[PDB]
Amino acid sequence: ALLSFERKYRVPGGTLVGGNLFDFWVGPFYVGFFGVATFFFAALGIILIAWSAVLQGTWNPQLISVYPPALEYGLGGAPLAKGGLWQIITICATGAFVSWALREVEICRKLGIGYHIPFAFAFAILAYLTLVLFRPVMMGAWGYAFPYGIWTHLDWVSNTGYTYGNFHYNPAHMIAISFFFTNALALALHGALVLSAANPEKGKEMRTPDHEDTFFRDLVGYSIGTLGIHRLGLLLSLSAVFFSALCMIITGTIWFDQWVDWWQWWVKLPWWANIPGGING
Amino acid sequence: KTNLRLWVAFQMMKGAGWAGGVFFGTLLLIGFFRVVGRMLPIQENQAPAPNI
Amino acid sequence: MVGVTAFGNFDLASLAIYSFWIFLAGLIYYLQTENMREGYPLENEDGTPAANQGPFPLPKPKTFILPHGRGTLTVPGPESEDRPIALARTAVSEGFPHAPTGDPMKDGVGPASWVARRDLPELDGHGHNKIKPMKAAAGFHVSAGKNPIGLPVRGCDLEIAGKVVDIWVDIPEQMARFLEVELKDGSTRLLPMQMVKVQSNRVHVNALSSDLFAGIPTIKSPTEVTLLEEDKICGYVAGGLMYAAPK
Amino acid sequence: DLGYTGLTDEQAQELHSVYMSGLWLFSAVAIVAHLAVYIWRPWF
Amino acid sequence: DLGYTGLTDEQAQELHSVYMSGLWLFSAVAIVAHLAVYIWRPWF
Amino acid sequence: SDLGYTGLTDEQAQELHSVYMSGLWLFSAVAIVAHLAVYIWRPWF
Amino acid sequence: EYQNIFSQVQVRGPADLGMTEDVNLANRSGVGPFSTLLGWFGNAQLGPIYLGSLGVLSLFSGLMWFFTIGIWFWYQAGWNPAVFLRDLFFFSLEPPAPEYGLSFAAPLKEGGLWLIASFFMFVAVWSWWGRTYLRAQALGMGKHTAWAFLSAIWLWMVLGFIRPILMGSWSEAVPYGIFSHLDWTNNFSLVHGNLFYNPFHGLSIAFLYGSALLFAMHGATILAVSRFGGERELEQIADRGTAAERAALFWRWTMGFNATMEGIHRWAIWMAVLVTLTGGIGILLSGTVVDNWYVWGQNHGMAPL
Amino acid sequence: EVSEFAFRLMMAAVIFVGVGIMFAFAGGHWFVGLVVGGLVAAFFAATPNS
Amino acid sequence: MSKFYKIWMIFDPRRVFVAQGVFLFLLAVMIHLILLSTPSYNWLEISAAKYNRV
Amino acid sequence: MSKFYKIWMIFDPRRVFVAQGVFLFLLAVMIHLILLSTPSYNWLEI
Amino acid sequence: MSKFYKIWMIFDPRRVFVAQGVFLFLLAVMIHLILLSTPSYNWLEISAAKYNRV
Amino acid sequence: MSKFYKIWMIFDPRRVFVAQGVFLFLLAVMIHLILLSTPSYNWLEISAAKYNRV
Amino acid sequence: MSKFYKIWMIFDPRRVFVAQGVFLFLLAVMIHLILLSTPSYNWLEISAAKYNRV
Amino acid sequence: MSKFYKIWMIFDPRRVFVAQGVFLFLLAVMIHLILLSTPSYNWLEISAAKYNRV
Ligand SMILES: CCCCCCCCCCCCCCCCCC(=O)OC[C@H](COP(=O)([O-])OCC(O)COP(=O)([O-])OC[C@@H](COC(=O)CCCCCCCCCCCCCCCCC)OC(=O)CCCCCCCCCCCCCCCCC)OC(=O)CCCCCCCCCCCCCCCCC
Ligand code: BCL
Ligand SMILES: COC(C)(C)C/C=C/C(C)=C/C=C/C(C)=C/C=C/C(C)=C/C=C/C=C(C)/C=C/C=C(\C)CC/C=C(\C)CCC=C(C)C
Ligand SMILES: COC(C)(C)C/C=C/C(C)=C/C=C/C(C)=C/C=C/C(C)=C/C=C/C=C(C)/C=C/C=C(\C)CC/C=C(\C)CCC=C(C)C
Ligand SMILES: COC(C)(C)C/C=C/C(C)=C/C=C/C(C)=C/C=C/C(C)=C/C=C\C=C(C)\C=C\C=C(/C)CC/C=C(\C)CCC=C(C)C
Ligand SMILES: [Fe+2]
Repeated sequence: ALLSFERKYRVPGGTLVGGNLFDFWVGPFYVGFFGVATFFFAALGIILIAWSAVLQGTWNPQLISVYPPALEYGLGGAPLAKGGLWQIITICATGAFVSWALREVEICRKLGIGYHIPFAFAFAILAYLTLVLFRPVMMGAWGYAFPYGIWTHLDWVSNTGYTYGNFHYNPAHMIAISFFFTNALALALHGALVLSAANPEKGKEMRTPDHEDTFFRDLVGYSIGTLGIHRLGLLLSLSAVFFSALCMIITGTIWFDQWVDWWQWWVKLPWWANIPGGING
Repeated sequence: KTNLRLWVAFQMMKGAGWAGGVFFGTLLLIGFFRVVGRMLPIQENQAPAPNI
Repeated sequence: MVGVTAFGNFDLASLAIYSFWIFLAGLIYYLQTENMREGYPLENEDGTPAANQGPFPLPKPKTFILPHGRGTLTVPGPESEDRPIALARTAVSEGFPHAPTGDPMKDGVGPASWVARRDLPELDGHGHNKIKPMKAAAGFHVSAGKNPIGLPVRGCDLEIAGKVVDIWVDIPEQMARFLEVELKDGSTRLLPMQMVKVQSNRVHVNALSSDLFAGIPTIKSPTEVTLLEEDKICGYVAGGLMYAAPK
Repeated sequence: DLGYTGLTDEQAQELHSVYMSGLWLFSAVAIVAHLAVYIWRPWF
Repeated sequence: DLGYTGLTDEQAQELHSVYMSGLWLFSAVAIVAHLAVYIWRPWF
Repeated sequence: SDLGYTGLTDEQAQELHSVYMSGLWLFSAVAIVAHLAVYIWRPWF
Repeated sequence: EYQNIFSQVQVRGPADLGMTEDVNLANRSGVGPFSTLLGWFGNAQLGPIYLGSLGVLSLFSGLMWFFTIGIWFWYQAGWNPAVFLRDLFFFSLEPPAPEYGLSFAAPLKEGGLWLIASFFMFVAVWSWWGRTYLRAQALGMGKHTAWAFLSAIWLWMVLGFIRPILMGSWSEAVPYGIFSHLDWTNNFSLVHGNLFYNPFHGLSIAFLYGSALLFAMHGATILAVSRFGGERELEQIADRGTAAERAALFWRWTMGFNATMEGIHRWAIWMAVLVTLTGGIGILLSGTVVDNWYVWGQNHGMAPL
Repeated sequence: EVSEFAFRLMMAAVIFVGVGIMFAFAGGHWFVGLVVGGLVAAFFAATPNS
Repeated sequence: MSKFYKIWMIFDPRRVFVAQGVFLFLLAVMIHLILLSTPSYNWLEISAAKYNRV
Repeated sequence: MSKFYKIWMIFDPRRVFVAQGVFLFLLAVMIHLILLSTPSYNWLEI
Repeated sequence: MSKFYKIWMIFDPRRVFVAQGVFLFLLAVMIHLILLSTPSYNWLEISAAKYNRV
Repeated sequence: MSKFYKIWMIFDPRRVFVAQGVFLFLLAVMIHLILLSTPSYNWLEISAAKYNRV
Repeated sequence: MSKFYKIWMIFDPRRVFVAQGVFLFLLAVMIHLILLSTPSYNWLEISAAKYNRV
Repeated sequence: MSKFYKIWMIFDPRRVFVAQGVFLFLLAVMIHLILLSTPSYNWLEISAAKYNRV
């Protein structure tokens, strides 16, 4: 049931809504008010996905798809089998995510730690809400959101990208991709470095943080440190998600053409616009 | 006990009012995004349906 | 090799994807087994071993050789709390919280908990103490921030609790770790630097009220702090957030 | 008397009396609203 | 004699008595609603 | 010996199992009546 | 209120030259300047950098690769600095034309200079991998960085060397440009059906999103427990403190299971090497085994058909 | 209360917008305004007054 | 059957009642949504067709 | 309903009242949006 | 098979009861959803066709 | 063959029993899904064609 | 060859048995799937053709 | 040639045995798949053509 050190940390406090009510555990999980809310919303969403699969006529989990209402419905209700189920599942998914974040806040303040994890999760919730709520609401219909299917939401990604030509000409897209790639690189380097210090050559003593500092100072000439690397990882991940949300929110609302055409403002700058050479001349 | 009645009412109202404030705040946010999309030139330039 | 299937629709892509599924299952098993080297076996709330232990078996022991003759550490191994926990059950059934018997910040339970770490100072790669007061550290100085030395210290109750006299610095990382705060009675306490906000004319400690500053665990040697003392101090200061909410 | 809450038997009885009062008043209000909606536009 | 919750035999017996009362009330309401729906529109 | 992991003796295990079997047989009987009703209504063989 | 995102006081002392396990100290340099901005975010010290034989090899080859691409860009610009700045991101070294196959007979303007730059880049990257291995060895550490870099190298080699040889043409390889290699990836997806329907593409994307997820989670956790000295993880491994315990209990009460201060780093390294490894496999499969990934998905229950 | 860094950032943002519109009018292009305003704003914000 | 009260010897009533409320409300909402999904037994559309509201 | 009052010796009345207010409001909102999404009963439309 | 009660000396009854309750509910929902997916056993559609409901 | 009982000295009964239960359930479900996927052993369609349920 | 028992002084018997069980079950499933994918040796389709169940 | 036993004083037997088993199984499976891919040696197709199972 409990870890060898878990007992002293299970104390009665730190809830947001309710008191001793819902202040208990179910196995390893902590189930507060928002634990109950999260469970309800998640179970409802999963059963509604299965019922949509029943309606669609397929049991293959890779072919199950829940489609948003067609564009003719705008931002109003739709029949359940023709977009209503998607809307109900969206409400359930939003509720599950927000209740999960609030449950994490309750756990944070029961353990006395800072609230960095719920904040980081809220960034992802905002990216999901950008894709499913803010952009469709600005664009005028629920049908600009993506369907709930393993391989059909990828169809949404493909069609939405190819509406605006080649999509990685969107600048904020370029920034987001750079952040994602840099984050994966930093994560690999960080995990490898910590493991190599903790697992040296056979028969050696454990290395110290001085050895890690020395390893990267020998390699690249700079070491950011332990606090530095953790701050860097958090900020790289959050900046990637923030810039992806931005590049999508400006996509069908401010921009309407091919992005490769957006890049012509640099070429048409007045002082080199007409110089006869190179690619654009 | 009348004070007991009013206390039950006060707790019920507290829960309902917090929930209502949150829900109406979200509804106002939705109205905000809808209106600022109305001001945008979306009506002129409309994208095709991405779900097929 | 395009369209070349061994049977059915099974081609090199299908072979690769099934091989990867098997590899991924094995890798997840390995990763969880390696995660299972601390806090196991699982226990009942009365301390005895739990009937249910989990799907993953306990890994074989592995040994770390600690630097500077600090010994070895074999994990998984026999781990005991080695300290009394002043908590009482609130229910016979499991899954419910345990209530502090007395003063939770004094007793060190809940968000004020601390672990019986080694009673030695943490060392750098050369054998010297990792953390030193800035007066002991030769050649160290405050470079580019608001210097806190001399600033009043204010608790969460809008009252002055003392003044900053020194900064304790992590020599290898070259970063500030603790603020040394002298109280009214001429005694010094250490505050984690992650728990104080250095403002223009004060240092604000939101976790702790002015009176509670007296109860911060002290260090037995003025020139160094051991890992156990760091846990005691940080646990007390962090538990102040929950257990000093009134006043 | 399990008593996980600290209320005695009589306190629970009194509080349940007031809670039943509120539940029936709420039921009456909901019933009259339903009757109004059913007269305006029946759903059966 | 076996105990995981701290309830005595009589305490559990009384809890089960009232829990059965609530269960039978809920089920009777469910039967009446089902009979009403079936008379309104049968599903067999 | 006992070979106990849960701390239950033989007598407690027997009493628990007897009550569990009572519940299982009631659940199974209800399932059998449901299957009879369905099979009369619409046989699947 | 302090979130420990930026340092609020910054202290400087004597520079740290590092450890001397068995490193050849003659091959090191001096310490560089201190930087206050880096001090705000992380460490302020710059250097000393090790530069031995493998470093000279890597620097020479990478410098020659960069110089070859830059001189080609200058040739395309017509030796005009204004055109060079304007059409930067538009210049590119293209690989040979498909008629030449794998042969080394393509002209310098067509694809020969691309081959020269590619040789320089190959030497530079492999010598840098050797350098990471040897720098880990000199200090007595394990070689985890070398094998993670080997995963990254595997994807790079598949993209530029292995797949062109299996396809039998250098024209299959990536151009050296900014917009040009982006156009290359778009055309690669278009020629091979839909790369969304490559399953190893899907796994690679899963593990990229997983790297972002995991390392936001882990950075946030370490920052949250750093009030207990959680960022000094190497000693939380040796002496478990309240920081590691609180982190484990947060994640166990949240999602039912947790890690150690070392197992989480095993998770991290594997989550990143997996994105690059699955990507390499998926790219190697494209064109050699599957020429149309959407049709493959239709035959494998992934598309409605 | 607000920090000196926070004040520098507010005034840097307003200076950025101001000088940006200013030099986007002066120059023919918005990029000139963006460059000049961003350089001035970075210099202003990188030098807190305390 | 007469011995079922001993379920409260295993399970504390607080968690059981919480879980049972969650389960019962979830099942009720599930069945109502399933009925609303079908053309028949969608009582709103049945009413609209019966009273020619359109 | 003979001994239903004993539920208040199981749960804290204050917290039950707050949670029940939340539940009742969210149920009302659910039913109202179900009604609005239907072409009939959409009182705002009429 | 007269000594099956000894399974309760191996497994804790509370874990078993919770896990088997979840298993039985999920199995029931699975079978019902399968039957609803089959047009010849979807009782809602059967009743709609039997009573001429369109 | 008469020494197979010593397997319980090698293996912990709790994990063996849990893994065996999960494996048996998953194998039964897999075989049932295989049978439902084949038109000639889908007993629901077979009943739908024997009894004229169009 | 009579001294193969010494493998058990090299390999942990419990790890070997688990690896062997997983290996054997996966091999058996793979061979059965191969036989099901070949129109000859798909016993369900062979029986369907034999008894004219299509 | 009669001193090859000395290989076991520089290689640990457990590593060698595990690597050898994994390598042997992978090699055999690869060769079997290669033969099944070639129509000349796909024994499941040769048997079908021999006994006219089409
Ligand atoms: C039936 C099919 C299914 C197959 C599998 C199914 C079998 C059942 C499941 C098995 C799964 C088990 C997974 C558990 C592994 C975890 C082990 C571990 O992490 O710690 C132990 C051990 C060290 O633990 P430690 O406690 O940290 O040691 C500290 C030491 O004291 C001091 O440190 P050190 O100096 O000893 O070294 C530290 C390092 C050390 O570990 C190593 O030494 C790894 C060696 C490099 C990988 C080998 C490939 C290199 C090419 C071969 C040439 C060199 C070979 C000789 C290597 C030298 C070794 C002496 O440990 C690490 O943690 C590194 C982690 C990151 C490794 C990433 C390597 C990726 C390289 C990319 C290669 C791409 C080319 C081909 C791609 C595939 C082709 C299609 O590390 C390893 O053993 C790593 C294993 C490497 C796995 C290689 C990948 C397989 C890829 C297959 C993908 C699926 C196929 C689908 C496609 C099919 C196409 C048709
Ligand atoms: C129209 C475009 C296509 C498409 C075409 C491709 C193609 C083509 C490929 C990918 C690949 C990938 N794509 Mg895709 N991709 C699409 C849509 C998506 C979407 C999305 C939401 O829509 C996502 C999230 C992704 C995500 C991904 C990544 C998971 C993956 C690249 C891993 C990586 O780090 O590479 C970047 C890392 C490297 C290339 C490794 C570099 C290592 C070497 C050693 C570095 C040398 C540096 C040199 C020396 C530098 C000098 C530097 C100075 C020192 C500073 N794609 C669509 C369908 N994508 C790749 C893959 O593996 O696919 C299976 C790939 O090749
Ligand atoms: C897709 O599948 C479909 C939907 C088509 C069909 C599939 C369906 C399923 C799987 C349906 C599930 C049916 C089930 C399994 C229903 C469960 C019904 C139950 C078990 C209901 C419980 C009713 C019990 C009720 C309300 C509680 C009555 C309890 C009380 C008022 C409270 C007791 C008061 C007390 C105890 C005081 C105790 C304190 C002291 C001090 C004595
Ligand atoms: C796709 O494949 C399909 C679905 C088509 C077909 C495949 C199908 C399968 C795989 C079906 C599986 C069927 C199974 C495996 C069903 C399991 C049925 C069981 C095993 C049910 C158990 C019922 C037990 C019940 C209700 C419990 C009654 C227990 C009690 C009340 C508990 C009482 C015991 C007690 C209280 C303790 C008291 C004693 C003391 C001393 C305190
Ligand atoms: C004023 O500025 C100066 C002129 C001083 C320098 C400024 C320079 C510029 C503007 C440099 C441009 C650098 C750029 C824009 C580089 C683009 C680099 C990219 C983005 C490469 C992208 C994908 C490249 C990939 C996968 C390369 C894979 C390459 C390989 C494995 C190497 C293959 C090695 C082999 C092919 C050929 C084998 C032949 C022999 C003899 C071994
Ligand atoms: Fe870390």
